[PDB]
Amino acid sequence: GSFRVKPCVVCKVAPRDWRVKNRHLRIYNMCKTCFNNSIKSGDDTYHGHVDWLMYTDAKEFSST
Ligand SMILES: Nc1ncnc2c1ncn2[C@@H]1O[C@H](COP(=O)(O)OP(=O)(O)OP(=O)(O)O)[C@@H](O)[C@H]1O
Ligand SMILES: [Zn+2]
Repeated sequence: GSFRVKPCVVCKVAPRDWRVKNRHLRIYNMCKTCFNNSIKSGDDTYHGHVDWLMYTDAKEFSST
């Protein structure tokens, strides 16, 4: 069933919104709902996304 992926937690009912970046796939650390809420609750946390390339995977969390 599950693997090594990491789904949302604020909802635990959703994986994590995703977007497409030129040949690459962009995932988010929080779903669209919790994402907006993250702005509320999170304000400045859990803010992170993962980009997948047609060859390698990447992470872009703590950017500051
Ligand atoms: N739902 C989310 N969950 C967690 N973090 C998010 C979420 N959405 C945005 N972020 C944070 O804000 C940034 C994402 O904004 P994003 O870069 O995807 O807009 P963009 O339009 O795709 O960028 P660009 O304009 O260069 O294409 C990331 O650094 C990420 O950490
Ligand atoms: Zn969520």
